[PDB]
Amino acid sequence: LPNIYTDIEINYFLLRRLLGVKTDGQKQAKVRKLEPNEVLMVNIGSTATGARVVAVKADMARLQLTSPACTEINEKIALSRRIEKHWRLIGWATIKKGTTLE
Amino acid sequence: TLILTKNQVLHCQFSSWYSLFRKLTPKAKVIKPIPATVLKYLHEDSIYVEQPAYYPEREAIQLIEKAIKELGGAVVPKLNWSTPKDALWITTTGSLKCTTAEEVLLLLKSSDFVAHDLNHAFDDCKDFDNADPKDFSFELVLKEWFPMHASTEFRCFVKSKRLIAFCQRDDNYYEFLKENIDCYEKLISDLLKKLDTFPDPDFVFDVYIHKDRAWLIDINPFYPRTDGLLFSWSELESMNSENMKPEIRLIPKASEGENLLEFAQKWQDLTN
Repeated sequence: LPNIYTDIEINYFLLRRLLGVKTDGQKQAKVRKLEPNEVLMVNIGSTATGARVVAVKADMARLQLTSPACTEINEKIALSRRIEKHWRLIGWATIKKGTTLE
Repeated sequence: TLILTKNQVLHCQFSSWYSLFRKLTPKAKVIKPIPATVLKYLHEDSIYVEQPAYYPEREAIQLIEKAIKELGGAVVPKLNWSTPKDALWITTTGSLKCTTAEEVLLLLKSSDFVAHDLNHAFDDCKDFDNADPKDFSFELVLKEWFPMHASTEFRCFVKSKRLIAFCQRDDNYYEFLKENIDCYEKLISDLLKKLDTFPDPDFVFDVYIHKDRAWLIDINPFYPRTDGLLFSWSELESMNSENMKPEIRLIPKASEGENLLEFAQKWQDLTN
């Protein structure tokens, strides 16, 4: 069931701290609550698109993409955030609902 | 063994060379120094949009928008050197085109090239110590957008004011290039003549040929930090800066006439 989605509703989960092991032995920065009106980078298959966070409930959030993406419902997604001028992986998700262009 | 210097980077700053070759490069507007609010926002982590979180002052978004509509509604943003070519995924149409101030910020904020310009500008300088950079200020460059065909873009290499080599900027094969390649070689060589006022004897200039006109796009140092593309940097070093003809490298891929035109040249080998 593949379609061209403009906005997607995702079931997500975040990492507690960023990936990596600091040489001084200090803990990696704690990944913060995904806030609305933040533009993340979403990896929806081959597609690397930007997505604006319009709302958050708990383990659910609605995202308004920057340009339309080709996916199916229940596709696995990778959430990323601009941290110290790097696209750092913050968490993952599954598309549960999505609004098409047509 | 070639090296990078403090002034080689300074001269490559958009303002530093645009001033010199205005007539040779397509329309742009330079806001220098960059508005503090825009810089402040640029350094914040994550991309916050207004549509407890910092966003540039109404004054700045009005000034950027003023420049945009003065450049005919669409623009391509940049800082002192690097274009956000890596961030086309964040854009609404997959190009560097920017109609709104938000579109501009979105591009600059999510670009690694723009980020390099902000905290890695002098990371290879022997003359400078990256501790905290003279009478230097960051700038927001807004170039008037136009449909630019990536086929007729070339990277041109210059050692001791002589054209060393030049290559295709794209990575796709275009059959019509080998047809006009001798005329481009003339166009790009004739443009370098006009780049005599440039302060460094060794540099790399980007060019865009449209309607028998070789347009200047950028200038980057003659240092491996700047991508050598189809040429290796050790190849570019091992090259005569006193040889009359430059090396050309295009991306690799009939009639009785063609076939025997080839014979005529294959016969011309046996001779000289």
